[PDB]
Amino acid sequence: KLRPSNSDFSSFRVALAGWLYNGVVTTVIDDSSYPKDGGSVTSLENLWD
Amino acid sequence: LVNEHSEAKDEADEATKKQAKDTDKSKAQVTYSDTGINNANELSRSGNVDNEGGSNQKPMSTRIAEATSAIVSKHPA
Amino acid sequence: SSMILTQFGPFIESISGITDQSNDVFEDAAKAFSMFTRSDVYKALDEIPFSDDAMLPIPPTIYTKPSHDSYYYIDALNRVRRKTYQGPDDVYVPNCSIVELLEPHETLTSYGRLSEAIENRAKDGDSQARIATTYGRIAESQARQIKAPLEKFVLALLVAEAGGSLYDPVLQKYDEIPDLSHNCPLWCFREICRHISGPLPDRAPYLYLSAGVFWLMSPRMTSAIPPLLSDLVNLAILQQTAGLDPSLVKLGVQICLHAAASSSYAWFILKTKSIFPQNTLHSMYESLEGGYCPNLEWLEPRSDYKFMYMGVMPLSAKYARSAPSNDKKARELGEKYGLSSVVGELRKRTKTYVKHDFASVRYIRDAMACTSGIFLVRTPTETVLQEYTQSPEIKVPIPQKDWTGPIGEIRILKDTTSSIARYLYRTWYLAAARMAAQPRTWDPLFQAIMRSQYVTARGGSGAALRESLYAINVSLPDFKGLPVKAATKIFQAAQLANLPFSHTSVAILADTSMGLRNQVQRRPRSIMPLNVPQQQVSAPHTLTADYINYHMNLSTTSGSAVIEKVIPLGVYASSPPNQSINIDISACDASITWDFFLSVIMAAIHEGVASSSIGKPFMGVPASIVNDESVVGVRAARPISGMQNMIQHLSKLYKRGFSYRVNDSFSPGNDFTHMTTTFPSGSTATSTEHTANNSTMMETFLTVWGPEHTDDPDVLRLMKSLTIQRNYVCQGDDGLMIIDGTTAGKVNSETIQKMLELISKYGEEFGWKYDIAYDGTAEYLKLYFIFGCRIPNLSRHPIVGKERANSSAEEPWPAILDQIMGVFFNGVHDGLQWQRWIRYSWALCCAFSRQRTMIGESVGYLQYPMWSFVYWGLPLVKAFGSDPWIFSWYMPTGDLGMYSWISLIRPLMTRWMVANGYVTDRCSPVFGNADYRRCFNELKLYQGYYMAQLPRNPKKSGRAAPREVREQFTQALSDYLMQNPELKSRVLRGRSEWEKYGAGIIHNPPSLFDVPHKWYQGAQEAAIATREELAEMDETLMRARRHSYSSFSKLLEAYLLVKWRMCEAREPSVDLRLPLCAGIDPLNSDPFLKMVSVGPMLQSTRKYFAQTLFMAKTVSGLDVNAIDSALLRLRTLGADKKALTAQLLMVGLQESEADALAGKIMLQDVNTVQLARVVNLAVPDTWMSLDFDSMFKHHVKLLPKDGRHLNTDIPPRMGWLRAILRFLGAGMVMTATGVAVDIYLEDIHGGGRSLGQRFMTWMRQEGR
RNA sequence: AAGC
RNA sequence: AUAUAUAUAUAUAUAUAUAUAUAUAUAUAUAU
RNA sequence: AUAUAUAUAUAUAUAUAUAUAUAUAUAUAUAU
Repeated sequence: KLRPSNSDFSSFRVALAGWLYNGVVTTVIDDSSYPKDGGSVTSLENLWD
Repeated sequence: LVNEHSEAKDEADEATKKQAKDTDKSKAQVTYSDTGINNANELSRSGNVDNEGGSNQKPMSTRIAEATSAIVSKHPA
Repeated sequence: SSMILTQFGPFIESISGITDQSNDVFEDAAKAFSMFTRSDVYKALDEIPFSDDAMLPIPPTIYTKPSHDSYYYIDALNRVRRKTYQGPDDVYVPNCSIVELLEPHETLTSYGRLSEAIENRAKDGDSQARIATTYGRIAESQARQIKAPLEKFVLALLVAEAGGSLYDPVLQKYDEIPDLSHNCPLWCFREICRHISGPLPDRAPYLYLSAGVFWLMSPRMTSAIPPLLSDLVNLAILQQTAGLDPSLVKLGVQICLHAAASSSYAWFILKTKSIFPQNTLHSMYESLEGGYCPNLEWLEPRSDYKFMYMGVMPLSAKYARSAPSNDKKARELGEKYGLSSVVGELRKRTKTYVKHDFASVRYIRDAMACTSGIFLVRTPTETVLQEYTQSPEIKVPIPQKDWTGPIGEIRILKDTTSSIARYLYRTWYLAAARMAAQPRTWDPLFQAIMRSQYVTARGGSGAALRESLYAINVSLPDFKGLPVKAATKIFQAAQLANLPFSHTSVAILADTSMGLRNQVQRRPRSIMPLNVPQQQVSAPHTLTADYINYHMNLSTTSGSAVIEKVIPLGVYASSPPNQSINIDISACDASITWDFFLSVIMAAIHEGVASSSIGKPFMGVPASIVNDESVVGVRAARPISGMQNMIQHLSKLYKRGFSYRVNDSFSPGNDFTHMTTTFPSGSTATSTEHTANNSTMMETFLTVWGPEHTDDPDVLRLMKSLTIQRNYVCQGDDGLMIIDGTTAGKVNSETIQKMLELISKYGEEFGWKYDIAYDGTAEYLKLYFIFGCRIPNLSRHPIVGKERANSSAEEPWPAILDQIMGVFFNGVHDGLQWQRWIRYSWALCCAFSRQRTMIGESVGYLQYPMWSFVYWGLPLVKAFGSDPWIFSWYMPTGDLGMYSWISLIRPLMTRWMVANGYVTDRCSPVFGNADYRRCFNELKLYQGYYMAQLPRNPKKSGRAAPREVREQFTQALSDYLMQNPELKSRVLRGRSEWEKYGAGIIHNPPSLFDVPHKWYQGAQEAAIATREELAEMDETLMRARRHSYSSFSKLLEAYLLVKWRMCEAREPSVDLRLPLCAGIDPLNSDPFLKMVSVGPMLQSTRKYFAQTLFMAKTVSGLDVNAIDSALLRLRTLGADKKALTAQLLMVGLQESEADALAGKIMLQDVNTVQLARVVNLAVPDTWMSLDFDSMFKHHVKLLPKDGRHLNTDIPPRMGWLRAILRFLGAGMVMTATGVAVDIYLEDIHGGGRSLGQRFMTWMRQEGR
């Protein structure tokens, strides 16, 4: 789930950068990051999500 | 220059072989080695150890020569 | 290649899985095959564009060879002998030029035979002529050791490989076997043939015919060429069929070329036969990384050879190779013959493998397959003068002060003796005592069986018997005008029918004729064919040895067929941490003489029989009186039993020696008599006696001598931990020692080495040369195991080679088909790539399916349709529009396989048949509305099916013979067989009872009265056939082919009424990543899948089938299976127990146990395998190496999966159908390609009762 | 001549 | 078939240490 | 003093375990 091999972290820096411009930019978590179809506690993958 | 334990064992084996030869058989019926007795501590005289308890890694005369040659002085320049 | 594709477009496309097979295309290809010529085949060879990698130098030395004069000389006995230049063994055919001895053949001026004029001076008595003719005849014999002209095999290979790579239906890809452009052996073959032929327009270096061989007149022809060509063609076939690595094939070719360039090809091959084993198998896994080793367990009693499979154990560096390194020996051997390079690359390649997987075993198998496979040939005179001229070296003999006075010929051995012979004497003493006490020994039927055992249709040196009897003025009946061979032991028995033993006593001291057999990678073997009285008097020896082998030791009785041996023993012994020791006795027969062995065994047997046998005759031999001198001073007389009389006479014979008669057909003026002490090889007591002495000596070493001759405590502990009943298995001169791995790993190799030295020393003082191998590998009966994986030896199944030892011409045409099918099955067992092998087998079957015949201006062609081969067990490729490569050669033979493949493809067959206009209106239970009755006739399928069952050998029966002489022969045979009146009365009672009750139910009741007729027929069939019998063959086959049929046999029609239902696959039997048989790997899908789905047969077959019969042994001439089938037929058809009693009485069983067994059989329930024999259903020979029993029991469900159906009901008293239908299910499941599948019965068209009635009808009607 |  | 993300496999490249055997020198026994 | 066998020191040669990184293609999934 974490995929450590990936080497892109623009999201992390952008999250910090957004703090200065709270008044015009609203940073939210993309909906694709949420558990699929609401998920369930019976699924390990959903738990990790 | 062998370990005294080792020479004791080898020397017993030699005796067993000589006994076998005397009896004119492939085996010696009477053996001095591989008996039931655990004679592990048995020692035998060897040329490995001098009279001082030191090792004979170097001959005694050689030690004397090296010791006495470290003090000699020669004619002045 | 253009003409190849032009001629065989349709055939290649059919047999390569592109188009449906058909009879007409097959026959067209057969005609094309028949229409080629030799030079045409070579011109076809010229068109292959060989690549650079297939290039290698050829030394010029092969073509230029000296004359044969310096290699022969004449001894002081005026006998031609071979001059030896390389040592005592350089007695094989030298490599010399021949062309200067050839007379040109008429109409074939380019070819010729040995000069007839030289033959004339040879028969006159000239020396040089005799030398020349000996050389010529022996060269011809060496060149005649093939099955058929090599051009047939080469052309068939070309046709098969013209189809390109094959598509794998399981792997869903294409194989990557390199094409002919990388086949080095073919390039070498073409180049050498072209260089020999040169400018002359004919290309064949020689011509192989039935009458012999004709040589091409070239100044570069050499006697060594034919074997070289045979080896090259074998290697070329093997590389293309089994996907061998070309690098190793090049090394094999190099070895062959070096052999050719030497002074003697055969001698060179013999001296260098072990490079590949010693460099790959015996030096394997020096550094080990990983892999799997099977976990097997040896249960109790170990006498039962019961092993059970557990699983896999990961390997580790702890179990690397630990045997002594053989690098120095291998390098020395390679240097001594100038092959140090080949050894270098072999070792370098071997070091590269660190894991135990499919790859390593495949590499080992490929390396072993590259050894030459010729039949070594040498003149009989040198064989006799080399093999019978060595004697045992009894380094420590029995003291002369340890014997008693003589009892006739024997001499009793004292018990105070310091020699080790005392234990041998005691063992044979107890063996004889236990043997003689068995009541079955005195049963007349047992003695009759033993008497009949050695009465066979094979030679017995009857002539020497004849003058030996004439030496005392006794005249035997001549049987003038009998169309049978007088040179058979049946003829000897007929002539010896009514003579007293006192009259035939002198016959044992007669001479012995000659007999030879050639082997692969082994010197030719000689045989002494003992005559009838000798076989009769040799009985007690055989009985005692049989008792020892049966009870007091571990000893097998399996044959040389790979299926019947004990694979579990080898696989268990090779697997770590167990270690194996390979022990063989060099020149075993020559090492057993009167000096040490015979003088003890004979005395022991004679003494250990007197009590349980006093005053009784035996085998026709009566009691007698002998002088007694055992005790000092007192010299008296003593009665002895019949066995003791035989022992006295046999002791006389053993003390004297043996008188071998030689008649060298390849050498004019080379015939004489040789006095020898070598133990005979042709007697019935050879193997059993050798095994018994092997076991006894091994036990004596392990118990007394060995413990008393070594002092190292580790060796003492090891030896005290070993016993023969637990660790040693012997058979003849071959033996195997198993060292069980300890709980701390495996036994230290140094201890094993010192023990081996002890055995080597111990063998010498009684003149036994122990050939001992300890290299981390297990070998038994020429089966090779490493780390629990068996390695098939391809080189010992030559594809083209055939053993011919005599000068007789070869066989008529149809016989070769049996050899071809045998080659196919040998390839099946050896585990070749199945698709390529099937394609190549089809090519050969096509190439040999046509034959010209002359019927007196009626010039016709004999042609076998493709279906006859299928009936003979060769699987199809693609037909009736079906998918290609859907059948497996685990297909059964005969009716079973036919039924199986029809059942698999019935619907497609019906749709195909309808779509082609073969439409009718009468709906059929099997084929619906298909007009099969005509399509099968025109497709010749009926014709092929029916002619595949005709006897393809000439039937010498029916020859004209006078009534008086024939009846005299028969009555003489019967009188010889029926000695004791009790047996005759038993048989008469049986006949009367059978007429009372069993008459009319079956038409062929086996009986002892039929043995003389069968013996006469067998003797008559042994004679040489003549031309009109061959014409009888031809007209019979034409009659069968031209006829039209309407149905198969009743049995097959009954079988087709049954249909099944396939289901989910089985469960894996073994781990998928464990190598078991080399080559059976994922690149060899179908065998691999069948093996992992069914599982290997983990129990020896001889013991398994020992319990599938009622009578263990019967009289020679009758078949136990026939008797069992008759009994079960009688029981099934409702005959009462008195009929079975009568039947048992005919075969001579005594009345009481006859009744007991009859009742028991009537009420008993029998096994599936035993019960299925009523309809001649036998387990396919290819299934023997698989666990078919469990699949019979728990994977052929006779109840439909969805529940009980109306038609699948078995009538209560017809339970044997339960046995039959299991075979049908087995055939259906095994024929299909892929994994084994659980199968359920589906429906029987007519219901169970109708099927039972049809089967009973067939059972009653057969035998008419 | 050509075994078990 | 095209594009993207995740993973397996082959090939090329790089280092240390140790042990075994052989040979030379010295000696004992037998032989010269 | 020399040769064969055995032992020690020294030198040379030979043999051997394990590990790490990137791209493409391929496989799986998504979109057309």
